Amino acid sequence: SAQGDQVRSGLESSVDGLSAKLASRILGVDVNS
Amino acid sequence: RVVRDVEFPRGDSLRG
Amino acid sequence: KTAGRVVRDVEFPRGSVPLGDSLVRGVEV
Amino acid sequence: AGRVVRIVDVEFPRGSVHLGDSLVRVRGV
Amino acid sequence: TISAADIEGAIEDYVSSFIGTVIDHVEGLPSDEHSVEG
Amino acid sequence: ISAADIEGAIEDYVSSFSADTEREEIGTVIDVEGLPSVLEFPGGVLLDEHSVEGQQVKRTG
Amino acid sequence: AADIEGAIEDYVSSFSEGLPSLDEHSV
Amino acid sequence: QQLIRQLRTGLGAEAVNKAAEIVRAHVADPQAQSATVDRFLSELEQMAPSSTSRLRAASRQSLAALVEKFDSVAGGLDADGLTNLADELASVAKLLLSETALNKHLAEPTDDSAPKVRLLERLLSDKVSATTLDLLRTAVSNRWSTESNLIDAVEHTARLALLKRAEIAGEVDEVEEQLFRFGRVLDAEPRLSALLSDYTTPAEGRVALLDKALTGRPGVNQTAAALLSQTVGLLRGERADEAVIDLAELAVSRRGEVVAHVSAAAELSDAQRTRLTEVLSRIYGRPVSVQLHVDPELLGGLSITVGDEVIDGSIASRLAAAQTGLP
Repeated sequence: SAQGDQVRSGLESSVDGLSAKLASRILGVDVNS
Repeated sequence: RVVRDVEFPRGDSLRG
Repeated sequence: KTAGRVVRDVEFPRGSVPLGDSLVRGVEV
Repeated sequence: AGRVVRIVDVEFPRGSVHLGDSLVRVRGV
Repeated sequence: TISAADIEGAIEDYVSSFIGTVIDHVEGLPSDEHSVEG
Repeated sequence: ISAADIEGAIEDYVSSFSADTEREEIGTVIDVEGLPSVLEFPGGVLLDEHSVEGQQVKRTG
Repeated sequence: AADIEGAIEDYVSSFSEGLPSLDEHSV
Repeated sequence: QQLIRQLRTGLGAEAVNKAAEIVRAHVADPQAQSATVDRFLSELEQMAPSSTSRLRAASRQSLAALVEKFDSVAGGLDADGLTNLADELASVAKLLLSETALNKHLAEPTDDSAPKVRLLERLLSDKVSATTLDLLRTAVSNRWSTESNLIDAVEHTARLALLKRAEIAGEVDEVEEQLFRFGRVLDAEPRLSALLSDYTTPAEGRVALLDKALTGRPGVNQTAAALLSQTVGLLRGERADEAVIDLAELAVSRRGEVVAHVSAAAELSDAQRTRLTEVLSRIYGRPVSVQLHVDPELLGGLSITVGDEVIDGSIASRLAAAQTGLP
């Protein structure tokens, strides 16, 4: 669990790229935000 | 008159 | 509104049903 | 030719057929 | 159009006026109500 | 733990996510009318001419 | 929907085998 | 793995949530909405083409014959004559519905229909015009699977007459628009539709209600008013909104087209409308007519639906599918 909590923040920084790519792909056009 | 049953002039008033 | 009434069974308005014909005298339910 | 109706009842043209009404015993195939 | 008791008479006349067909049971042959293919 | 693989799983998932609309056939619960060429129900819950309340039903094909 | 509500209430008020007060057919 | 599964689930949840927020923001612009609609139309272009339905064989054929005979007879009848024919046929249908004994004897299958013709003529030959009686005798001559199919055929011929007079006037587009608007308003208010659908209540009272409440307005097409009044009067345990939907569907089908209840996020540009009509027509074979619904939750795209087939392009549906894909 401790390492799980660590990785929470360790990967929360990079969620933005994942989410932007998801939104862009459902739209089909790259989203700058 | 008879249909099946007897129909008489007026269930709902109930061959030939 | 969405208040049914007794038919036999209670008949509700379409979309507000909580038997077909929106069923599931006349007193609100 | 006829087509399936119920699943197996088969409807047929009027004179090219027995439940009656041209029927016998995926839909519309 | 107007509904009047005369029509009740008319039906009787019709019933007075009226080969069988194999519906599935035979329809016709007036001499249950629906029936006693082709 | 090799967090790279954990991130890469979702990276693969989001990439190649093709939800391209597909012509689909639906019916309606009648007490299931429709679905002439016949099933999923909302929440993941899974035959004559007239029919096979009111909720949409999708055939899994 | 004011007009439709008024009209429908008017009609239902005017409107208000047999023995309405067991099925839509008979008892 | 349980830690790995939790990590994947949480990261995916956060990503999907903020991606949904990003989508809501990006599509909020009308230009983005139009771009999404255009992309969907292009996809439909890329998509490949495809490959009286409550009526039995005898009734299907009999109604086909009656409709053809009506088309033959009314080709030379004028708008006033058409209105008279429709009113007379509606009256005859009400007569049959009230007098069940007459209906059963008129709709019993038989090989020789001369007694049926004699009954009809000896009953109401003079009460109705020549065209009305001719259509009625043609209808009773044929064989109907169920006695109710006879009344259905009669009311169908009356409806065809009213739609023909609509065509003669030239308000086919406007009458169809009015019918579809009436169907939408009936759907949005299930209570009124339930009240009107009840046949046990006097039909005339329901017609008066519809006139004074919904059909009587400065901006109501006369043909649509008469047609809805007829349908609600001659109602047999059929939900009113379903009846008016059938009315609109038949009205369009007279022209060979088909209803496509397209739902969009905002009114489509006329060029977009032409593109949609063309693409749908080529997909489904025969030409189609597009009816627009507006709903903000669609977040752009189109959720098309024709008959029993739905092409769900709404961005909201895409988002929901995204949220159901997480392992």
